[PDB]
Amino acid sequence: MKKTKIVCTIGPKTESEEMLAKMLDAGMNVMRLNFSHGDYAEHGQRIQNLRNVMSKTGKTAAILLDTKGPEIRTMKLEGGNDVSLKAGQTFTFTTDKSVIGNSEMVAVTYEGFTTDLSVGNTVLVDDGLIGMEVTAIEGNKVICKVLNNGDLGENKGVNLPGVSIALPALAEKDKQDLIFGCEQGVDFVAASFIRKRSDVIEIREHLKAHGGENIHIISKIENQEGLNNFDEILEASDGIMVARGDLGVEIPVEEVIFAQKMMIEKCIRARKVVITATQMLDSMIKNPRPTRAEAGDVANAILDGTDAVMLSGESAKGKYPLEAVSIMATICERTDRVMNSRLELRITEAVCRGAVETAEKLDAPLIVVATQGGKSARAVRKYFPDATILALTTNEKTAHQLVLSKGVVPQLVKEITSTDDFYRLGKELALQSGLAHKGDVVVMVSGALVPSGTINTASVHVL
Amino acid sequence: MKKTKIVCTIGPKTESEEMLAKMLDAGMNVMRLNFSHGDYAEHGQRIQNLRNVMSKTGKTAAILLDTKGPEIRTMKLEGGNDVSLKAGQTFTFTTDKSVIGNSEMVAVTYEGFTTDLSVGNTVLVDDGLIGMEVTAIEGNKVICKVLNNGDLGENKGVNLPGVSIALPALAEKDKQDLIFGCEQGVDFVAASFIRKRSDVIEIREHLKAHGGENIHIISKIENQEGLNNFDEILEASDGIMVARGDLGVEIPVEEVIFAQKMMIEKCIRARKVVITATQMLDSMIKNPRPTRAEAGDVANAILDGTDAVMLSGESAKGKYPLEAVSIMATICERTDRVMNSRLELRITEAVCRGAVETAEKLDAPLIVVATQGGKSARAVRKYFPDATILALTTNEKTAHQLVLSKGVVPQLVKEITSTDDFYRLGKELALQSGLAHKGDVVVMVSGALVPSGTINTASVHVL
Amino acid sequence: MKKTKIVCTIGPKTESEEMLAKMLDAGMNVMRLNFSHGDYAEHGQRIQNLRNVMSKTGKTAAILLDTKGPEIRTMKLEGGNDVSLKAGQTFTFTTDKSVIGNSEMVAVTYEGFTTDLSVGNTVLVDDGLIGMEVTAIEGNKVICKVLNNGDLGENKGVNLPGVSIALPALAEKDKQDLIFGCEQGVDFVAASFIRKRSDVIEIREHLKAHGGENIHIISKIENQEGLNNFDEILEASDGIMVARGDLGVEIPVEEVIFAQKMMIEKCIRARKVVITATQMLDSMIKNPRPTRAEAGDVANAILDGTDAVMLSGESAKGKYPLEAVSIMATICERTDRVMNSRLELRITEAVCRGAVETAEKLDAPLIVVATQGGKSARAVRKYFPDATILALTTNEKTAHQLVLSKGVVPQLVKEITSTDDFYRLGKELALQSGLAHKGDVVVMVSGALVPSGTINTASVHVL
Amino acid sequence: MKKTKIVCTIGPKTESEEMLAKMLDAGMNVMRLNFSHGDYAEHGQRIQNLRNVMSKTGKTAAILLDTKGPEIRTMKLEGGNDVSLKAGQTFTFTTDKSVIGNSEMVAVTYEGFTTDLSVGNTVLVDDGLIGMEVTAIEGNKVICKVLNNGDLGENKGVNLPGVSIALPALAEKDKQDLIFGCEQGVDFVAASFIRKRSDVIEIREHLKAHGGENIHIISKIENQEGLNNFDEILEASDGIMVARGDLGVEIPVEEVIFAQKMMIEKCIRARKVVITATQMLDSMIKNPRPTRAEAGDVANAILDGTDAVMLSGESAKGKYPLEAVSIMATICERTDRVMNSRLELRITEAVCRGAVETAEKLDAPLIVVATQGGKSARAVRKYFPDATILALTTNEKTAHQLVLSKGVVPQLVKEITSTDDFYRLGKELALQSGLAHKGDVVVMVSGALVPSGTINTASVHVL
Repeated sequence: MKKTKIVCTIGPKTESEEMLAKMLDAGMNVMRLNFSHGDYAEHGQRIQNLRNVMSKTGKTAAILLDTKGPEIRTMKLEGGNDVSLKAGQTFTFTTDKSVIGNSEMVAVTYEGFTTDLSVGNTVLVDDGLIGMEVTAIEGNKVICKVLNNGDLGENKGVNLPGVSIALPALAEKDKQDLIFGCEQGVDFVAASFIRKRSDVIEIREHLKAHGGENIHIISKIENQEGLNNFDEILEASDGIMVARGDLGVEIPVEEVIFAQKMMIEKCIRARKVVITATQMLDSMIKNPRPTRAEAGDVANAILDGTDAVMLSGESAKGKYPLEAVSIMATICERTDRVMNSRLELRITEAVCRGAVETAEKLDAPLIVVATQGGKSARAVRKYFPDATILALTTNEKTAHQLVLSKGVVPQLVKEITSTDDFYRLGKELALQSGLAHKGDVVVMVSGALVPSGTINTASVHVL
Repeated sequence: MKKTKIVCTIGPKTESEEMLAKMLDAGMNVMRLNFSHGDYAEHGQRIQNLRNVMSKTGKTAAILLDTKGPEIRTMKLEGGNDVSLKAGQTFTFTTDKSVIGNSEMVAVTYEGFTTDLSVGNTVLVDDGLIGMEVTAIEGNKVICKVLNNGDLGENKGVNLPGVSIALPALAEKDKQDLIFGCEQGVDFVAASFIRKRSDVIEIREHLKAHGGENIHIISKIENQEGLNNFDEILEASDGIMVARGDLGVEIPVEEVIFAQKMMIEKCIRARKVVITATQMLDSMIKNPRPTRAEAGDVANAILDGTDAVMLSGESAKGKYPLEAVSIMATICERTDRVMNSRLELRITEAVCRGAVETAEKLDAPLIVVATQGGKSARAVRKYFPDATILALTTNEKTAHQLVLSKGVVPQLVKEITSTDDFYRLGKELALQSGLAHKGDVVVMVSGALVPSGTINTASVHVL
Repeated sequence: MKKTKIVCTIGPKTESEEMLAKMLDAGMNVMRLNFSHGDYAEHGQRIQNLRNVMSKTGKTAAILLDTKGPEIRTMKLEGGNDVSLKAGQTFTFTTDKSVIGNSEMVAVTYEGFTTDLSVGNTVLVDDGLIGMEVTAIEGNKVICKVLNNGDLGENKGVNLPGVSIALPALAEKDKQDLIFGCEQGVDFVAASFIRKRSDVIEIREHLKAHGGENIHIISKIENQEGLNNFDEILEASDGIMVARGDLGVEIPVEEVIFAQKMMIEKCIRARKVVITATQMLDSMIKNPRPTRAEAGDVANAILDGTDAVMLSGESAKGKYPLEAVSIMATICERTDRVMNSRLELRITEAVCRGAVETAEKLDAPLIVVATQGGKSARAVRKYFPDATILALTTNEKTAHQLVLSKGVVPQLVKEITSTDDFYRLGKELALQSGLAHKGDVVVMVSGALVPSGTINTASVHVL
Repeated sequence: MKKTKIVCTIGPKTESEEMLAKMLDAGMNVMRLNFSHGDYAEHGQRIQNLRNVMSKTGKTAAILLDTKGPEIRTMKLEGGNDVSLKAGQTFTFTTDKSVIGNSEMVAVTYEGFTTDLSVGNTVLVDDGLIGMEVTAIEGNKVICKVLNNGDLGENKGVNLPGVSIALPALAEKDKQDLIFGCEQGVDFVAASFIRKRSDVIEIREHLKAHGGENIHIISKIENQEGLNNFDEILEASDGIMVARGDLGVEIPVEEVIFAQKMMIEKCIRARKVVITATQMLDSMIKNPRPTRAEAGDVANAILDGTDAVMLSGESAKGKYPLEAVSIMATICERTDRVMNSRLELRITEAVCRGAVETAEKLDAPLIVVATQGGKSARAVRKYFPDATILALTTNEKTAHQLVLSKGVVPQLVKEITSTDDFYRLGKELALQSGLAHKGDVVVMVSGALVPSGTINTASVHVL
């Protein structure tokens, strides 16, 4: 079966226990809650429904909370009517939130709009529909030249390519949503619009103050500043979400593919999970089959080395959610099938790399790893083993979180008290899992006489 | 500058000499004539305009004739009105060309429709818009069950996934178009819907009977039968066009990416040019910028190893042809920039592989190759050299055809009569080309005391 | 310190406890008792003296009993006077032991002399001093033509190059000497003139009949038949002694070097100990320093990969025994210093090869191995690790025997009852041994949940 | 056939044309004239006889003149009688040449004996037979303590281990012998006791002053100072002779093997010929077969990579000269047979390394090299090609000198005027040589459009 993991955004058409059970059957591994919409009762019910399905079926899934994040948006227009902007005309943005807009001026929600912009910068409105060039800044106004014809509606997103925007790391709504995440015991938080290390630290401190210190932070990289600061963002985060659609509006289009490839590569080296998201199978919101191009896009992200792929509207509100998951899983299995190990100085990396190499040389279908916080399992996954990884842990949070790592099957166990006990138990559970059978070789990895989080032992057993 | 070559379909908005000159400036290397449309005067004028621009500017380009090919199409409907087909209804195709269609039956243009199909086969209509399952075949009728709702218009294409269709290799119109190609001295013919070796042989014999034995045949692989017979098709052809859009309708969608990757890989090994085509930058027919996904699709085809990428409607009839070529070239240069050589038993391969390796070890910016029919230049290109390839030939047809090979700069010369003369002339032309300068190392490859088409000499010179 | 081990033949000048202690100080690892001479009281006293020194100093050494073996020798001559044989003359050997020899005929000790020889065979007398060609065999006579001038003395050795000699595997005296060796608890038996597998088996069955089932048999390869049957001899033996001087008389002289190299390499591959012996430092029987040629010969044997080197007359009866051992150790250390690991499918070899590689990648000075019969320690030594091997065993005989393996330090312990206990103890003993210090990395190898003799675990610890 | 070349010292028993022809038949490649003995008429006659044999048989050989060199020797003793010196006694050397020696004092031939020695230095007499330690130096006396018992004869050699001796590079007799060598057109001069760069330069300037600028200088490395200065000596020389016997007296005995190995490896890297000499087959001066130890020593020198091996007394004055040469050739062929190429930034090394690799990948039995001074042929030999090297040259001296390089067959030709002419001629000569046959692949190496001594072309041809 596939190794790549599937994140599904859950919404009205997929929130019932019946639908969720069918989603898991088709290959869903992680439920994404998009807090751009819905209230707390709605999201809490979805969590309840999934956990009901999990306990009834004994299947394991993880829950990811995806924040709305801070934004720059235009505001209202006279009579609520769209206005037609003409290439070459003058157009003005104002930070005065009380102003109602027309064909010459509109208000924006961000007070720092005048401060952060410079003459010559580009202002993009409505997912890049309309481009403008700043010609002057005076008082609370940014005067611009419209670069292309377009119709401006109300409440449209604004992008400032290449600008360092002094928006807070968290909207006030985001802060309450994170408390809800701690209350609900979510496994991951995907933090929107991460631009710098200090953004991640604030989210870390906020989660810690509400008992969520074990919740993993997935930073969403969406603009050039986040790209420039990627190394420090990754270091402070537990993982990364590559938001291709936002990057497509924020950086030169020919760069987006290499931003994805390099971010995936760096996450792999850092033993941190990476999700490829947005613009995956969007056409399946309306159609029962994806496009050739969409299928290729998904497969190339897997070949790039992503841990997981994500469905958005096509699983949350679209008309063919089950078809989308199913064809996603089919693409995953077809692509995982043809990938090879990557066997390219620390004790943990020496032992994990050697264990994968030993497994391949002995045709081992399974690597068994003892792990407390999941690091051990991710250190083996780094080398793209042909073998499946059976991760044994006493930590429920770790067991849920490892559901997102490529090719990892987590298993919650009663604590193992010695290295020999780990070999005895792992052999039994290897057989019980159906992932290996009598006579198969399995490689077992653990830490002996060391603090948690260090791997220093590799062991080969016949079942 | 980029190494990947760009094929541009030329049409009304790009056929003037002024536009063509701007197309070349932006990165166009090969003009495609799509004989699905236009008459002979129209295509002949485009050839004349390009050759005018070539002689005036001294720039080199190639001309590719892309055949319409044989087809299966539905026919007319009552009153010319679309009809609404309902999932589950019975629907019948008839080979009786005299029948006017309605919501229950329509005629098809192919007499063998009844012969080639079987109960259980899938019939796709209008680029897969409507799917049907054959339930019975009687006389001149194929009775089907409609699988999904759809509106059937007139004269729509029909696809039969996984069926071996006994259509001729060439439509009658194709045969006359090939004579026109010989009359005009085109450099390539892209042959539509190639399914088996004998299809290529017929085209070869037809071209030979009209003085076109030196025209290279690019076989378009569009369905499962062509995939199954790919090895023999490639062997008989001079190159391959990967028609992704057609494959998307003809084979399981998760397979299309690997059909592309494997066909490119095999062409590379066979020293035969490969073009990746269709569904590249289609959105630019209407928009001045492509989508993030389109840009990624193009770049991944380059990383796969394609020689060339192709523009269709976006350069022929679209509103932003120059923008499309320019961003295509930008993607090409950005992607070529980060690719590495591939240095993985015949004398020619031993010498060409060694020459590339020597060039890389000595930081040679240029490999100079003496070639008669172009094979030598393509044998060096096989290893993806960092260095540019300067191909010297007395053969005008070869000089034009090498314009399509990745990273090859062709140069027509007066015949060289000895190996030492080749070193003297190549050094001078190396400097004149501006591709290398005084003090640079260049590696020079040629055949000494051997029949044309064998490479057995490698030589290193300082300019 | 050196890794190559030194076998010293002990005699009158080196048998006292005082001399033995200084021999160990200078680098002696194994005492060889040459049972060609000395009676049981003398050899028993030497064994007692070594064990006294071992108990007093806490040093570990092994005891090797070297059998005389079967021989063919000429007999006596008239008046005990030498005779001069002439090239081309007729000379006859007779199996009649009652015959007194002269310049025309002499007796030999072996009844099968007539049976095993053929017309055309070469008969060599006195370490090849005199060659003869069989011209006829009649009754108890072998008639020969003398091939070269020489002086024949009494009681000279006879060699039959390329002939299969049907001598018994054991002389009658050898059988009693082996029983004495079992009584005394020797660690190795070196069996002279091993020609075939059955010779090794016969010695094994004799030892088993007198409680010597754990004594390792080192087969001495001395002639062409042993070379021809080497693979089966090695398989049946525990180790090999390369007797270069004897081979130099039995096979073409240009082949001896490659016979030594081939045999050493095969022993390494089989994880079986090999000794290089004879014509090592013979000149030091009379001189206090060896020859340039001798020193080079020894060093090249070490570079070939021998486990051990052996002193014969120069440590047993010569005038400079301590100088011989000391310069030998100097050669060993000087040559071992510049040798590298050899890292090249069984579980044991996969784990042991990986453990050596891990040790080298982490600059581990020490590999700790748990072993019962020594196989595990010898499996690590196979890869010529930079690190010293500390072999922990509960088996006293194994501890002695491992003294002969290159780069192994054995240590007798109280049995370890678990894998974690093995790591705790090995770390302590690593520090106690002085072979590693606080902060050093050590790699520990053992078998977990497997029968003795299987290695399936590798573990990395910081001291 | 062997690739390693054989230098034979010619003397009374091997000087006739008849013997020389049989010496060449048996494997001799180079004649060494040891000018320690013989007068000019004798050496001139030997040169004449070899050239007669060469012209009659068409075989190619080289002539090497080996200088006596400077020495320190003791002088005469009272009554010409040996004296016995006692360990611990006082013994004095005096530079007063008029003094007649006895058991307490003897004269030496070198005035600088007092200057170059220091209190604590070791004085060795008679190939290290007797060691003495300087205790004081006063006037023309070196007072020593005898370190070991020994018998002092007259006119014995003196060695000063680790001392820089200020002897002139050339004895007065050496200067005349070198002029004679220039007059006679010898191909090599072997310069004895080279200690430093300036010694090589002095010999060079003498040869240049008498028309010997093309004679190659082989520096004999014989003591520690030469070892210390080896890199600069090699740089200044054309080749090296490793004098193992002399080094065995001057440096620690365990170091001699690695001094030989290091020096051979460095010569290979520098593309300069190396000879292994002294203590090769000395026992064959009296015996018709060598010792096991001698044969092994020679073979290990070949495996180390020496170009040539040298016979001294055993071919010049011994009783079995032809047997010595023959068994030497047998050892050479037996050892060369099992050696492999060594394929490891200049243009010459890139092209030559690639040519060897191409030859091996294509099973080419022959590499043809165009060379003026021999550098090109020696640059190919550096990689130990399986193929034989056919070196085409117009230079008679180069043709002779290349006889000493491993695996090179030189061939004198009429000048080639182009690269294509070189391929035509080399193919013909490849076939004429019997080293390759119809259908074989040959690789041809030369310089095109470059000054002599640059190699920049590699070419592959089928015969």
